Amino acid sequence: IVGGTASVRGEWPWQVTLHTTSPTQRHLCGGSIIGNQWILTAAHCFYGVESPKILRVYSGILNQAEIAEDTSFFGVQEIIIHDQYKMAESGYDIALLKLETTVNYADSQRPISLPSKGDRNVIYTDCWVTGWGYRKLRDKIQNTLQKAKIPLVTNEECQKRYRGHKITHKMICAGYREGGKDACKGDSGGPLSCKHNEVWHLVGITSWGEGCAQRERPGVYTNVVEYVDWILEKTQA
Ligand SMILES: *[C@](=O)([C]([C][C][C][N][C]([N])[N])[N]C(=O)[C]([N]C(=O)[C][C][C]([C])[C])[C]([C])[C])C1=N[C]=[C]S1
Repeated sequence: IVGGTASVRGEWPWQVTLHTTSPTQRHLCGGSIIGNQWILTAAHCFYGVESPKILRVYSGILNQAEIAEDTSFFGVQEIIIHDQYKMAESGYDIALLKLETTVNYADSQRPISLPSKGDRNVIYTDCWVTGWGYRKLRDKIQNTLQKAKIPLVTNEECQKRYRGHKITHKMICAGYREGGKDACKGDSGGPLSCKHNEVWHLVGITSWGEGCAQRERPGVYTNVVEYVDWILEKTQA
């Protein structure tokens, strides 16, 4: 997260850190708890990943330092990538991680509500992006989960900043005209939480962006409301 600040412990209970154990353990991507055995994240976060056996999901984490060899984690039973996903910039950057065990909810770890199809008219004005990603283009994974409030921008506005790409209605962008605040490397798979009517909704999933926090270069996210049917279908045993 560029231009953000340290999060308060338990402030973003749906946020999880996805680690890979190969060659040695490290933070791979962010993710969101949406069900007792389900993590919603980015599909492009599994590039090179031949098996779910090298994955570990940690919930209720604030500082990466809390993670050690003796720290409990959730195993991943299955990685579910959207069948139309090819690459982040082309859309469909969404994936589900079915955990080997169930998450026992508590104040430090609970699921975030998915947006409703009826809410596609809502004008979320209180949106936050979170993660342990870079605080600058050339950086490293942060110890403390960061947060940054960022305004949504119209898809038409976003397309203007990415005349090289196709910003579809299945994507949603957020950023400042002058930049300064944005998600960055390591935040991928992270949630783009927006508080509407006193309730947090998983509006987007951190996907891609040209550089990080550059002026006239909004962060691009998977537009979650467009995948509620997919999520339900893939979550229904
Ligand atoms: C993800 O953590 C990052 C998320 C960066 C989001 N950036 C932003 N909001 N400004 N994703 C990537 O790095 C992504 N590629 C790009 O963003 C480059 C896009 C330009 C247009 C070429 C992936 C597809 C590689 C991570 N994802 C993988 C490792 S960290």
